[PDB]
Amino acid sequence: MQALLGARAKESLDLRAHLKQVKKEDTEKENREVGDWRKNIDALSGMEGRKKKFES
Amino acid sequence: DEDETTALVCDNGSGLVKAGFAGDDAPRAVFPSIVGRPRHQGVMVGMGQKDSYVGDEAQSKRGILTLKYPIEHGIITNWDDMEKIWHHTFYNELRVAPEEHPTLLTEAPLNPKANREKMTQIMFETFNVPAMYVAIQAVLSLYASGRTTGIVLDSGDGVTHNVPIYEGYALPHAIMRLDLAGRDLTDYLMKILTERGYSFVTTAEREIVRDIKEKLCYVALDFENEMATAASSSSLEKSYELPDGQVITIGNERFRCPETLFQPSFIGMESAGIHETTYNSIMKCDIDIRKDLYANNVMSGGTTMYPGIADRMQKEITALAPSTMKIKIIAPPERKYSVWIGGSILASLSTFQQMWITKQEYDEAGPSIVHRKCF
Amino acid sequence: DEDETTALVCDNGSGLVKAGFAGDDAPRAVFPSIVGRPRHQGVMVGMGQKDSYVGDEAQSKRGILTLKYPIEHGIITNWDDMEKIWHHTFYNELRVAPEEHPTLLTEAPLNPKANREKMTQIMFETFNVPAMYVAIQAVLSLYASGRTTGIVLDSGDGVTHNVPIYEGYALPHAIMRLDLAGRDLTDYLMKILTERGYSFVTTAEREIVRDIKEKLCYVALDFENEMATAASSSSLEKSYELPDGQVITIGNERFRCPETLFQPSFIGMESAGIHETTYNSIMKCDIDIRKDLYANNVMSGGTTMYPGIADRMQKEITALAPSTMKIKIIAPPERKYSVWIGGSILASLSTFQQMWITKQEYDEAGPSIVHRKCF
Amino acid sequence: DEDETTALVCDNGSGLVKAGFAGDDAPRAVFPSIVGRPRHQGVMVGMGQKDSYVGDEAQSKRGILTLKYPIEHGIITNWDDMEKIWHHTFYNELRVAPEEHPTLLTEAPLNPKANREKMTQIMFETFNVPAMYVAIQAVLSLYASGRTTGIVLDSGDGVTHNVPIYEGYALPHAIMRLDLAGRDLTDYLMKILTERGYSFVTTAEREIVRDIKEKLCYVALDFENEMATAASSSSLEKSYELPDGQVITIGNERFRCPETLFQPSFIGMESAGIHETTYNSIMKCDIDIRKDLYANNVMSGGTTMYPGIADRMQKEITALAPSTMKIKIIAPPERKYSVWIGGSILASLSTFQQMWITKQEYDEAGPSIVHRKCF
Amino acid sequence: DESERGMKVIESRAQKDEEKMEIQEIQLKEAKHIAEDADRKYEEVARKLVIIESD
Ligand SMILES: Nc1ncnc2c1ncn2[C@@H]1O[C@H](COP(=O)(O)OP(=O)(O)O)[C@@H](O)[C@H]1O
Ligand SMILES: Nc1ncnc2c1ncn2[C@@H]1O[C@H](COP(=O)(O)OP(=O)(O)O)[C@@H](O)[C@H]1O
Ligand SMILES: Nc1ncnc2c1ncn2[C@@H]1O[C@H](COP(=O)(O)OP(=O)(O)O)[C@@H](O)[C@H]1O
Repeated sequence: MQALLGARAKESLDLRAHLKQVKKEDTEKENREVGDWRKNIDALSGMEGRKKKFES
Repeated sequence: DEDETTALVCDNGSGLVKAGFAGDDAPRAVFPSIVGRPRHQGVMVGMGQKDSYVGDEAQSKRGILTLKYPIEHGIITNWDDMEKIWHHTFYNELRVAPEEHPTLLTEAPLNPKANREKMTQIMFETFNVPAMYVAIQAVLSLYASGRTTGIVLDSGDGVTHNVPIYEGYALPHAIMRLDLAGRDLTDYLMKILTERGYSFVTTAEREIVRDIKEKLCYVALDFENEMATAASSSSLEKSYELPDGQVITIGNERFRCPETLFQPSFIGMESAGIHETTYNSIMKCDIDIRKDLYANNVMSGGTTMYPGIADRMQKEITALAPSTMKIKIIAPPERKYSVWIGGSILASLSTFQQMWITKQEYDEAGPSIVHRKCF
Repeated sequence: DEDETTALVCDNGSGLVKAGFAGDDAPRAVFPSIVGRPRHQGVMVGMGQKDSYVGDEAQSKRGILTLKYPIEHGIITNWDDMEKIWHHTFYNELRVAPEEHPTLLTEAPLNPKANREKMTQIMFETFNVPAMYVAIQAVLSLYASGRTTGIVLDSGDGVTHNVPIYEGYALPHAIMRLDLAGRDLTDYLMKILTERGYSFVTTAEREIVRDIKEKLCYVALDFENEMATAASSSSLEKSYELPDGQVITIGNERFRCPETLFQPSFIGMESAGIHETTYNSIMKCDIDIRKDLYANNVMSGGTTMYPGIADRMQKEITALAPSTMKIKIIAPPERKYSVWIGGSILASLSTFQQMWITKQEYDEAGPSIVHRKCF
Repeated sequence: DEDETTALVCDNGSGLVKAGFAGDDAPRAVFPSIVGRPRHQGVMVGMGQKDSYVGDEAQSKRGILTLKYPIEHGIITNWDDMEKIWHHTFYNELRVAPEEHPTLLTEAPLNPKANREKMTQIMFETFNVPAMYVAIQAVLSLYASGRTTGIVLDSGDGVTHNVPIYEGYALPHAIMRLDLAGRDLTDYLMKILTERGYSFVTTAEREIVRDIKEKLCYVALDFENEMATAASSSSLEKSYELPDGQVITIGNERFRCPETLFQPSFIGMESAGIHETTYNSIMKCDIDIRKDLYANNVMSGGTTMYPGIADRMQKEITALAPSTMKIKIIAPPERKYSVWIGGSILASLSTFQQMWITKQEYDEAGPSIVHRKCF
Repeated sequence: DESERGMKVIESRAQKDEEKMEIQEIQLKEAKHIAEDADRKYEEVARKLVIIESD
């Protein structure tokens, strides 16, 4: 009498687990573009004088 | 230079263009779909200055540029500018020439044929990509969401697609493609802000309004109660900082603009709105397929970030829907980026490696091949 | 899964297949006589999806499938789909391999000969069954009911057989097979519900109308008096839940459809009804037979479960029958399944173990042998 | 305009209402089943204007109106709008009205009965008709066609009925009703024209694509050969003039729209097409009927104006039909008008003068009287 | 999400049990209907048994 509710609840879980496993495998396999970068600055602390350009 | 020749993945919308490589969970970079051109006479010499700017360059130097968008309502009308965008997107920024990698592009399933054909043609003839596959955007939204069944309503900048998919199959007779989108919400906001005393008409002004919308606007799940107060009191207004230090406040207009997705008449459009099109995508399917589509309204694309859109899209459908039935909105964090993410997922499937147009089949058949091999 | 090397029993109608093992009082499972196939274009890659669905699989995924029935009006024509249903029936749910078990199948004696020949051939050539036997549904009904004598009305999905049996003997000249069955009652209901405003045309819709009939319909003891009130008041209406949350409310149609059993003209058939067939099967037999057949009218199969049917049939036959004589109906709770039980009884009788076609006699003669060996 | 109390006849579909008076062999005028309403805010005053527009007014001022159709698949869902259309039809343009004339309505045999009940109530209580009759569209087609026998494909705007009639009698068990009609063919066309770059969404656009279908489309006797050339050559293309001076060039879409009649799967319908449907209406009738129905395939209603339909239908039925038998098709110039024309014939026949419901019987019984007095 | 997945299995389980309960509730009203109907029939036939036995 319960054989089908077991089987039906399982079919739903197996499909949901499949679909989530597919997106999770890519989420976990590669993760660099999903991260961040230093984005550093210039400051010009070595600028002890004027440049060679006529504009400086 | 790469570990494997996986596909490059890029979602080209009417708003943003996003790209990265297949197998990751994010694009490396996002660009506006823009090619910019100077609208002024140069006077100083040796200032660098390009004849045309692409993507973020176009937006960054926009102070003296007129900015054009090559994509409108989901299709490419200016392929030359998309060629510039793809070069920048794939080679200048991801640092990968398409010549050595398959490329996965995207388009809606009822997207005019010329666009899926042109995307196939340019990547094969100007970039020499070894393979092509133009993805169904709804499919990618489902891949990113972890669903096989549901209505994909992608409310992007270009077009709202409204497609019912059941067990991985489309129900095409029930697709309600609608020419109501995020780009119209931006122009409506420029006009309503003009009514408030803050006129916006130029490219710079449009980019400001798009920034205002993205930070200040919302849908409101119950707009009648929300406007009764927002239109009556300053306590519901939110301030926005403009590039020159000016401050604009927006009240009921803050949600009235997004409200157009439910009230299309605000922009002169004849439409039922996105909640009724979701309803009809469900209702026009057979009764043994609607009980699953009602329980799976799949939100995707951009504009989905407005607070109240998911609840506003579930309440309206529930009101149109039969009683007893459970109506459910799925609105994951992979919003706006779900198509790109799904693209990455599709590209990495082992079964998808049999779906590619090779740069052999392409030349034998020509670009019309996209309809024989992709969709 | 099973603890004995017993015979297998499968009663295959145009509706459903009842299958289990000989010695039980129920099929292990009931498999609809259906092979389903997708009628829509697929869009997602790597999400499984079968090319065809069999039996319960066909109904479970029916939202996008067209469902075909291999058996029509009592016989098998799509032998290929029958083999698939049987493979599933035997190996996945009954958990048996027919190669190790003799098998009993059924038909109506006034069905075309090809049916018994193809059923026999499939079990001997694709299943390698050691033995076969095609049974008479009326015989099985009499064994299940504890009788050797009576008129059996087996209510098929395809046809109704109507056969008199006396002291274990056939009286074939008095068989009144009628082209009226459960699938015709279903078609009538689809048309009558159309008159009420509910259109049911597609496979999912056709399956619903069958389900409506099964839950809401009855025949009534007195049609005209029942219609006099059913046609006048909501007090005799019943609502059925459609699988989308909507309902259909049905009034006198609730009995006008089953009434076709007494009035076949409702579906264009030239017949006076199931009580005429019962009556003539008795009347065409000798007068020293008739007394035992009048006292033993046997209800078997479906439709025998309708309110008013056992009482109505006894009333309808006693009305045609002579006075003094006792007219009686046998209608056990083992409704819609007693023929399966009869299959189990016959398959396991010691008196029947000499009735089998062996996989020696079959291989030497071919499938035409069933005509000489079974009945 | 008229000097006698002749019956009036109206053929009311989801397309247009054909109307005129009995005794004529054509409607006097055609009244689109349309109520138009402005979708814009008025700015000028002293502009006349209507609150709502009907029929031809609705189409003439359509540039700023949304146009709605009160009838869906043969059922009036909005009868307040039909009363406005009818008032105009009768009092402004035909110059006749039920008030001084008996009225005949045309309907399908399985049209939901409640729909006749409401039309009956309206003509008796709103238009004060002295008498009514609701006639079968197939009957009307047979009178107009000079026949008492045949399969009538009444090709409506929202539904096709398909009913066999023999010697003046209905053969209802062989009705093969199909949810496919001229309005669905339009939907397929607009979707394929959308693929070519010409979306049709809003009201003006919806009316244009319907007009394109009526003037450019055809079925042809052989679809695949017609496509082998139409899909390969510009010589099969036709440019249609759009209202603003622009044109749309259409290729094989010109026949793919009409083809849905033979291929309903084009719009998601689970059907084999109108020739299979016609075939079954003939084939399900007794064999001594079949010969007369094969000799009398009657095309009526709309969509039968498509070039090649007489040949496409006769050849497909001949292919499905038994050999030796002669399959014939009736496709008179009285096409699309033959239902209205039959209404004129029937209303005026001397044999029909006692078939009218009077406005005596009507008030004693109420609107439900149509269910007992007409059919 | 894992907690919802757990929850959806147990929500689905609650639903499977709600469905089974409802099916069983129907089977109960029917099992009891029959208990009563079989007793109703018992009395109809048993009454006939008494009448017929008296006869
Ligand atoms: N913070 C935000 N708030 C509201 N809307 C947003 C936000 N971010 C993105 N959107 C809107 O979504 C649209 C982008 O469309 P999109 O779906 O991302 O196209 P694509 O599928 O190619 O990625 C733009 O109109 C943008 O303004
Ligand atoms: N509640 C019900 N009342 C009357 N008849 C029913 C009911 N439920 C099912 N049936 C009928 O039972 C039929 C199946 O019974 P069955 O006699 O075993 O078919 P078969 O003779 O082919 O084996 C179905 O077609 C259906 O029409
Ligand atoms: N050349 C044509 N091509 C396609 N359809 C046509 C053509 N001519 C007439 N029809 C169709 O005829 C229909 C209107 O007439 P009709 O259907 O017979 O009245 P009613 O719907 O009341 O029965 C419209 O759907 C119209 O498109």
